Amino acid sequence: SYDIQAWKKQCEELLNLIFQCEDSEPFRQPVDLLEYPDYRDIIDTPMDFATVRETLEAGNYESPMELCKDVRLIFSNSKAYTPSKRSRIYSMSLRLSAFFEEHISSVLSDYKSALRFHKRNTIT
Ligand SMILES: C[C@@H](CNC(=O)N1CCN(C(=O)c2cc3sccc3s2)CC1)C(C)(C)C
Repeated sequence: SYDIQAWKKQCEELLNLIFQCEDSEPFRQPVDLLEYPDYRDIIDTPMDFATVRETLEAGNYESPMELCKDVRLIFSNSKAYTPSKRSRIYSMSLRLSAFFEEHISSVLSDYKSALRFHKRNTIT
């Protein structure tokens, strides 16, 4: 497909699959600072899947690369907050990250291919 816009609905569908995964439960809403009062000393830029979905639906992502950067921030925030790399919530982050990366690969490839096809005669 050379459809430059197709990534948006593909990302909506992938978010729907992530929200059905039990492994997304800790990441579906902004972290609670009452639950974790130090969290904001450790994490500079909170991120969660509801914020990603709302940014997509507002039309505030220009490309799937920008969505992918925010989803990867969810996972890096979990790796930087974990006291152990054996811990439950970090362990759920690693499985969810593997599932996300498996599915986002084709979305990025198709988008970047579509942009290249659009510019195939950009100089001419
Ligand atoms: C579910 C809530 C938000 N989410 C939430 O509490 N966390 C998920 C993010 N987070 C981590 O990534 C952690 C990494 C590790 S590994 C061992 C402990 C931890 S905690 C901190 C805790 C709600 C409902 C929105 C209030």
